[PDB]
Amino acid sequence: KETAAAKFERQHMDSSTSAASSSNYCNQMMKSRNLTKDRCKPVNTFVHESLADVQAVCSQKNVACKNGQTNCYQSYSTMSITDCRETGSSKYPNCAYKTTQANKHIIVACEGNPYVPVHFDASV
Ligand SMILES: Nc1ncnc2c1ncn2[C@@H]1O[C@H](COP(=O)(O)OP(=O)(O)O)[C@@H](OP(=O)(O)O)[C@H]1O
Repeated sequence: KETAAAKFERQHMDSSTSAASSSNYCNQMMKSRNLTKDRCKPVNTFVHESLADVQAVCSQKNVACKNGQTNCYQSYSTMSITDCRETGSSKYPNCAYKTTQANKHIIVACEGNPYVPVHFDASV
């Protein structure tokens, strides 16, 4: 069964490209990472940094999670990310997304031993 750490990598890690490669990046990625299987996941963020760099965020700035839990951490440095947001014309199973590249600080929730990212909370 897929662990939460493995799910995070599948849903949010894309180290192959250092930025949103094209206007069609999200359309391709949301589908290939199985994020449009059950429904069109409305929003999702991909991180273009090494896995090591992202895991290290778990020992960075401790901040409150959107859900009230306190196991969230904010990256000290900005990181290259791509936000994928479902366009109004998108209709399951024909999910469609707008691809947006940015350099922001990421906030992830971490759990376990080793302490690793399991959820993407926000970017600021
Ligand atoms: N503080 C937190 N806020 C939100 N979710 C958290 C938090 N800490 C851990 N999680 C877990 O982070 C996981 C997030 O998985 P999702 O598939 O919902 O992806 P996403 O939130 O990264 O988009 C959930 O665990 P699961 O593997 O059992 O589904 C969720 O329970």
